[PDB]
Amino acid sequence: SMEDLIPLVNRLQDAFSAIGQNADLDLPQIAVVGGQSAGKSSVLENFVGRDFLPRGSGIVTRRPLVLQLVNATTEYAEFLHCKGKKFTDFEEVRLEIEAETDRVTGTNKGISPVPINLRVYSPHVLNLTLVDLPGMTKVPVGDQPPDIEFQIRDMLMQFVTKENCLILAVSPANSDLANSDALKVAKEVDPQGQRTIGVITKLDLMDEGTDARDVLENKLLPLRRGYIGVVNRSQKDIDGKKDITAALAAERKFFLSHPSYRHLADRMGTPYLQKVLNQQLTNHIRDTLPGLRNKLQSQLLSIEKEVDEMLRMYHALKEALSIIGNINTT
Amino acid sequence: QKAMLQLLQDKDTYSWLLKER
Repeated sequence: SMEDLIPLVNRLQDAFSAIGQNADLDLPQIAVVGGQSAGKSSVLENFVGRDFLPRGSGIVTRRPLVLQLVNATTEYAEFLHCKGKKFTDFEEVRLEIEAETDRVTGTNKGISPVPINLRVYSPHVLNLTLVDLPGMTKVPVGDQPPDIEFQIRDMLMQFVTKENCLILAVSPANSDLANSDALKVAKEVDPQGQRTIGVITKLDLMDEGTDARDVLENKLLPLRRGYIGVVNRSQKDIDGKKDITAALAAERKFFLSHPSYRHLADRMGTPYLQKVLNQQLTNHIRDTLPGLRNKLQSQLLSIEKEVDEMLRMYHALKEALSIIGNINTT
Repeated sequence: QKAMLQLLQDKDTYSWLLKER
């Protein structure tokens, strides 16, 4: 259903344009959340299919980045704060985004609440909103204040409460697993797990002697989709510019030994997480379409029976209805 | 009332009668 939905959504916007109405589908946004240093950027960029999110040492997501994807013929990017700037090199794009974060916070443990605004045009995407958010913490590191936790936490909470927010729930191993920022937020919005996949990352770095075994066996609090684990890029990995395919290879090794996950091994990996999330998205789009269709029918009728000599309506309305119908049938 | 009934006679003045614009 995702595959057939994509083209129909663009077509629907065009019909709306002709009516001269401000009518949009308002595609739901997806937000990635997780502890400090979680691999948050890695997860998000893997879904998008591109290297464009800054990654570094220590604190990585240091400013929220609100990216709106725009269907367009040419492939390029532009910043709100950099009016008119033309790249054309996607490796350069990545670099520029990273640079802007350094601009305000430096690379010495950072933080700023001011969003970076980026528009990435592509002809193979939904007009979506994705958000990279600062890592929530429990104890201060570097020069961060004692109340670091409370500043960061608030910031990301404004995005994840939005109805229909696919949560990329990343959970850091350097914090207690039961105290998981990811699992907390994920459970709050979508308790039954139609679109929540509980993901525990960085599993190879967990402190000796702790585990979430009952929860992770899908028995303690059973979820329809269960839990899928992943092992993303480590500190050495990010430092080196280790590329996307490589990161997946490290995952395999850990999972064979961990008691809480070996029986569920066939329902593990990044790739499996991908499949589930897409399905939910489609549902929202369709639901809004019946309402419009009906309005259009009513307007036409009146003038026709008294034929007002305002025959211009006839043609405009007819067009809109056809587009709507096709999406409704799927 | 009786005069008001008289307008109905002309069929081909039908569509010619109707417009409401």
